[PDB]
Amino acid sequence: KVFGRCELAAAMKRHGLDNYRGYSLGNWVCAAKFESNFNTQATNRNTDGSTDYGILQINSRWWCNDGRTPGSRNLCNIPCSALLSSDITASVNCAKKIVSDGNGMNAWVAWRNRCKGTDVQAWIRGCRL
Repeated sequence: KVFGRCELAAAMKRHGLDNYRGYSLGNWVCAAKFESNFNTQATNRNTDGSTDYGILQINSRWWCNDGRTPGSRNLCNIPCSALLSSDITASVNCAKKIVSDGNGMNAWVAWRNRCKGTDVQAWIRGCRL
């Protein structure tokens, strides 16, 4: 599924992401825009044997198990295929774990390069919520 911006913002808000560990909702929507272009089926197969999965492009080395990646930690305790759902729950739950395991939003390269320092509120302006 390819989300709309406001539809994704509402879903993320329902799942508790606004102000999770001090990151406002627009940070999460921005990260998803630049990671996956809002596409829940996005996959990026890397040359290191890992793959980035889903709307938030969560990597298979540390976070989910795909059975093909060397050094797998599976810290979210899920198959990576759960991250390719039209429902965002598993991706949200694992993203909360990523920030709870000591990392901030810098874990997402696209957030650091394309969201940090910008008016992230623009991503939820006019919506819903």
